[PDB]
Amino acid sequence: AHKKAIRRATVNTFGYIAKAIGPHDVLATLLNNLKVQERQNRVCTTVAIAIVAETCSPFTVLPALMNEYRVPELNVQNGVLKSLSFLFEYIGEMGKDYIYAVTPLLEDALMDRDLVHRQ
Amino acid sequence: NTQELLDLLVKCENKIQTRIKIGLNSKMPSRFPPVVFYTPKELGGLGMLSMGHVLIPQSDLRWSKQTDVGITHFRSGMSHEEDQLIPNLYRYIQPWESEFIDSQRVWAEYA
Amino acid sequence: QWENSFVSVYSKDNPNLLFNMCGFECRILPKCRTSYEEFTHKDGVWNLQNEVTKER
Amino acid sequence: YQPDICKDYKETGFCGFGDSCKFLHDRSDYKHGWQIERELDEGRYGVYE
Amino acid sequence: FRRTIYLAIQSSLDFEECAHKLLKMEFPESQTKELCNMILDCCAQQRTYEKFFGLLAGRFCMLKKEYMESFEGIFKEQYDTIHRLETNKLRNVAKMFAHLLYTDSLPWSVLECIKLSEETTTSSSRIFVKIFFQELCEYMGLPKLNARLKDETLQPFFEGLLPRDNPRNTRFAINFFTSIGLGGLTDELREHLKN
Amino acid sequence: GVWRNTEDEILKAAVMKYGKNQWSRIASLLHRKSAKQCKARWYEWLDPSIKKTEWSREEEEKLLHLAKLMPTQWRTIAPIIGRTAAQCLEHYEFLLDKAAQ
Amino acid sequence: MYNGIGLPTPRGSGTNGYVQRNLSLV
Amino acid sequence: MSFKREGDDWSQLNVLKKRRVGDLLASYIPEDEALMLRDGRFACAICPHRPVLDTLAMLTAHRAGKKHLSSLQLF
RNA sequence: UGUUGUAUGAAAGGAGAGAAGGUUAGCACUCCCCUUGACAAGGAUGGAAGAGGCCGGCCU
RNA sequence: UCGGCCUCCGAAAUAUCCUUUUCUAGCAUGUGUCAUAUCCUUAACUCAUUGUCCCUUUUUUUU
Ligand SMILES: [K+]
Ligand SMILES: [K+]
Ligand SMILES: [Mg+2]
Ligand SMILES: [Mg+2]
Ligand SMILES: [Mg+2]
Ligand SMILES: [Mg+2]
Ligand SMILES: [Zn+2]
Ligand SMILES: [Zn+2]
Repeated sequence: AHKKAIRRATVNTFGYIAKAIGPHDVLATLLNNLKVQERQNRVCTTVAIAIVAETCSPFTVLPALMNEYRVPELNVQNGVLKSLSFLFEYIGEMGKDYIYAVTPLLEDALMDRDLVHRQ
Repeated sequence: NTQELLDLLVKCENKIQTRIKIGLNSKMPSRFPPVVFYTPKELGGLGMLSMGHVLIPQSDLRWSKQTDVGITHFRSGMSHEEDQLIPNLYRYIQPWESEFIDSQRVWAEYA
Repeated sequence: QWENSFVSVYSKDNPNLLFNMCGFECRILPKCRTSYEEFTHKDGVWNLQNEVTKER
Repeated sequence: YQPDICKDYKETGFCGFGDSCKFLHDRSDYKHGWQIERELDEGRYGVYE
Repeated sequence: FRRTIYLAIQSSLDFEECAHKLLKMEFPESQTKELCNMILDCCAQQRTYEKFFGLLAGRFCMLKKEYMESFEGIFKEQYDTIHRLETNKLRNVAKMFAHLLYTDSLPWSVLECIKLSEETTTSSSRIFVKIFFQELCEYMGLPKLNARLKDETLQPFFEGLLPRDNPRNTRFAINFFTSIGLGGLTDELREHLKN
Repeated sequence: GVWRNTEDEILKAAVMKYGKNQWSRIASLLHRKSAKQCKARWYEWLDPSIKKTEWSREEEEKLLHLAKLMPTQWRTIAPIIGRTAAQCLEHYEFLLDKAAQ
Repeated sequence: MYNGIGLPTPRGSGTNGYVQRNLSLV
Repeated sequence: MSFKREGDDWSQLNVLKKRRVGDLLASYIPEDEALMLRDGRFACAICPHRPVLDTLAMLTAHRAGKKHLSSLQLF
């Protein structure tokens, strides 16, 4: 959608649904959506991954999201990094529990050849 | 003036109505009185224009092949309820001779 | 092609003149050749007028 | 007793025929009449309240 | 009754069937004055004059004498009240009565209704007679219309139409037929003005 | 609309795999190209039998003679010379400019 | 087909084939 | 949508198109010539400086180019 | 002085309906059936297989 | 002189198959670089707007 309010209502709805059918069924769908070419789809999918991650605590959606970083496609790898960015912004102080988990992922990304991976 | 056409038009009007009745899985004439076909679309009908409810003019075959004789009999044309008289499309059209006469007169007056 | 054409003759033996213009079949019968000098009057019969003497 | 419902439209909300579907596009799932009758005969109509 | 005549006209494509359908219903004779009247009114509603109505009326005039007499009555009735009509309806009634006159379905006797003077005729009446004679001329031609218009057996009828008594009316009718385009009909009047 | 570099590469490879009677299958590989545009691009420009070399003296002489013969009919002329009709056309105009000087 | 008038069969005509004489003959 | 399919997911169809273009163009590139990177990009293994190209369409268009052909004949 | 002498449909739980991009139309070849009064027509085009050589495997 | 056609059923559309019970059906046995396109990507990038421009002619609503 072109209107932004439709997009942020849509992202919210993903967190509410994941409270009912569970984060894994929701999360597999959202992770599959990162292969799309257009950036507006992917940025919003990224925000929705963080939304669910926050509402259903991050130990549930972390393993699958970190596993998706190994997929050999550029947009997927930028996508997982982008949703971690939103995730740490959302969880705040509660993110001291997972900083040791995602430190090696980030140092892999900061050594990367692609500049975007670094930004 | 062409009787072949008048026969063909009666056949064709009946084929269109019968195809609509086939589409409804029934051909019984009383479920489909002509009101459902002839009524205009502004009242919910199909609105078909009529040409086949005329009486078809006829004369004896052996002489009418041989020369032009007078109309002595009529055949029926499409069935209708005998008190009702469906309008004819031909009536609401001016003939060409009428139109040519009128045309020159109107243009002459405009000048 | 003779087969796709039609040639009509008006003469002292043939009273009618037949032809086929745009989608119409036309037959001209002049009044001098009609029996009893009578005109049929119905639709589909044009009455042709001589321009000079104003006569049908 | 034949309800003539589009089965795909009723279950999923999607039909491959579209406007050409010759069954009903309606999504309600109430019981059929014979089902109500079998529950009334067996005594299982409202017993779970 | 007016409705069923009108639906019978509109349902029939040819004039022959229209007459057949009207005859088959077998109205009493007391109705006939209205029926003829209705056939005229339907004719007036058209855009242009259509030969159908002239032929239908003529066939009724040939079937029985009742219809012919009834149309003779309607000519006088209509000409009295011509000013009520709109101009199209006026033109169609004029062409229809010219058709009945030309094919001799109707006697020329009816033409004694028309009386030409400055004070006798209204403006619409003057237009009616214009279209009527302009049309009769077009069907017959000037020599034929002259031959029939001056005739010994029809001498009494046309005297209102060709006014010999008053010089002022004679000059009026001469001018009238001249401005139409039927100057030739005036010539015997012109002599009567000279004498 | 116009033909990129990568689109031409896809089109050459796809003709090499699917042949020359399946332009609907080849159109599915490209972006916003229809089957007719794929075919036209192949025969106009991308076909290997199209010769993109310089014109010989013989080939030019046949061009000038046949253009006198049947004027403006380049599809009829073009297989007799063995160039594309567009190629034949622009080289004719080149020689006419050259003869004007 | 009485008196050389009418359809030899009314079948496929679209009509019942009733024939009456013209009442407006002179 | 089970009995007769309804609609189409144009984003996932575009993903499929990218795969089919990749398979097609890859079958004409021998395995030594191209090296696939960690992120799905491709390097040319002929050319000594290993240029890295984003798609296989770009790798094919590169292998057409004159810099590659000169670097090819030395190897 | 018993037992595997089998099948149909339904319910519950699962799988998911041909076409070398997508959506699909069918008619058959063999042998396996079902509806049918069938020398007809349907049952997803009814379903299921379909290149050659050697001993499920190997080679073109 | 007479002249009066028909009326309906199913199939080709909501599959099919497997597993466990339930109902029923049917059986059968047993001492780097200039200058140009393109491709890819980035930024929760946006989806029209109404907010005294009154400025100007020798120009000024009459007891
Ligand atoms: K078969
Ligand atoms: K099929
Ligand atoms: Mg079959
Ligand atoms: Mg089908
Ligand atoms: Mg079928
Ligand atoms: Mg079939
Ligand atoms: Zn449906
Ligand atoms: Zn290279």
